[PDB]
Amino acid sequence: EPRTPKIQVYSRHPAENGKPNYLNCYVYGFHPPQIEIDLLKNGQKMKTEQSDLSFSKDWSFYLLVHTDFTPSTVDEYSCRVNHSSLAAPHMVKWDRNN
Amino acid sequence: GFHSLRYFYTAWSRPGSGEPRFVAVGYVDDTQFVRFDSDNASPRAEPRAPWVEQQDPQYWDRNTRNARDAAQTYRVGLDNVRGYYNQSEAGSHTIQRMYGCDVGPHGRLLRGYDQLAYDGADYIALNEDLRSWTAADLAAQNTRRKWEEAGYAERDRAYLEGECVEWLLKHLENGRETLLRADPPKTHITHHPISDREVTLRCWALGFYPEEITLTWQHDGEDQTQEMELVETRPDGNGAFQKWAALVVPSGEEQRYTCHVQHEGLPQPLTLRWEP
Amino acid sequence: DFANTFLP
Repeated sequence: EPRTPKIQVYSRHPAENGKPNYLNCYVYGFHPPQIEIDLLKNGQKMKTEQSDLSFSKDWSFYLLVHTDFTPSTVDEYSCRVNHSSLAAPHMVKWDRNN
Repeated sequence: GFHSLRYFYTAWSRPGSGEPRFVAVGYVDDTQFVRFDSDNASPRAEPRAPWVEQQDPQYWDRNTRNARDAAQTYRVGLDNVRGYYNQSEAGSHTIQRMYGCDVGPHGRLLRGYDQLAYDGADYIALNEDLRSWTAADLAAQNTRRKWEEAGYAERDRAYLEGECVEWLLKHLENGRETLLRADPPKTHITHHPISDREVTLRCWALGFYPEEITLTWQHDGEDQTQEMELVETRPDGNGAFQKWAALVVPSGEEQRYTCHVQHEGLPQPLTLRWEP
Repeated sequence: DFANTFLP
């Protein structure tokens, strides 16, 4: 019955190390609406900003969670997502080719 | 070829918390402009776009009262629909509403819609005649009869042909630089080898508006839509969108494949090819 | 401008 969310973790601009950018985590295609979305650096959650819950024509919702960040060779960024359709929280590491 | 003013409602409950949560958003084409979330301390109808920012005092005072009362009828409606399906009172269920109007060249109303969904499945929907409803279930017939005897279709037909068209025309005029904007995408093809005989070609399309775009891979003219792995269009954050289409090809044959992009921001469709 | 919210 519940629909599994699909996750995309990417940056707004073509990223270069040390240059400030905007990290984004785009979660979509899920149901029920209540979801846990977190952007982490080196395993700890960051202060995020989440858009307002809208849905597509197939009645599945989408959400955008974004923050400011500086791509670095020392720090690795991720995105955690927990849903009722998942047995355990999923994680997607960010890479410039995403 | 047309424009859209669309609203989205969402009401859902959960065990323990009791009082459900209501969220309402409004979009003009692919750009939102209004927000209402009941989780705020004193929930108002808040703007999201710089062209609805001005407006007039009553527009925010009335739509706040409209959205606040809309939050109340849909928390009662959640229990009503649950009772129609006769489900336990301790669970968690959702109600979604999607109404809007598509307008053409000179104010022509091409199509008006107003549909509801319960637990992700279609529940009630207004027909294209805009005078009667269609019901998916038999439990939804309780809502259909209630909306039939109340004459809510005549009310719905008056909004979609009147206020929905004029406000979309008002939005398009006041946000012309944002709504009627047609930004073309910056495109390029990256090349990721994956195995001894396979590489991956990823055809990118970045920073474009509106959202409607076509990304197609072709092998010497033959369409490869079935063999491609298309990704969903994602918002870049600053009002634009991004998209890429992948394809696994034999190693050494990357020059026999071409990516074709189509977007209203480009006067002619593009045809790209990978260069080392 | 929101429309008339009908109660299911």
